[PDB]
Amino acid sequence: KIRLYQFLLDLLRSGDMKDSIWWVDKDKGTFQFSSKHKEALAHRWGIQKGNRKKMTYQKMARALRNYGKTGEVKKVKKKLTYQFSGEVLGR
DNA sequence: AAAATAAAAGGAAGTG
DNA sequence: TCACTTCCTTTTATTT
Repeated sequence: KIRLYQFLLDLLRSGDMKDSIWWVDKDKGTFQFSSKHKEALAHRWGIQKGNRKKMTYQKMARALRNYGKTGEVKKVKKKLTYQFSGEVLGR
């Protein structure tokens, strides 16, 4: 099955939800969410997983802080900002 | 100088 | 044991 960061990385390289998520530094691997239109992206992710309840950002973001330990995606000290690890993008 | 509102944080139990 | 998911609470940041 699909992991969350791959669902995000795909949208970014897709332009699928440019309104809800966009690159901040495609180089450095930084991305950001829209404060207004983020809940719509969270809803889709939950829909692609088949969860028992509809997905919110608060819960999706919870799954993001777990990546902190494994290294895939680290939080950035800026509103609604995260960063992919080099291993996820390339070299 | 406060509120109000949103973001971040993280323990713990639940789910296939 | 993954990979989140759900819930709850508290702290921190921003915006109003």
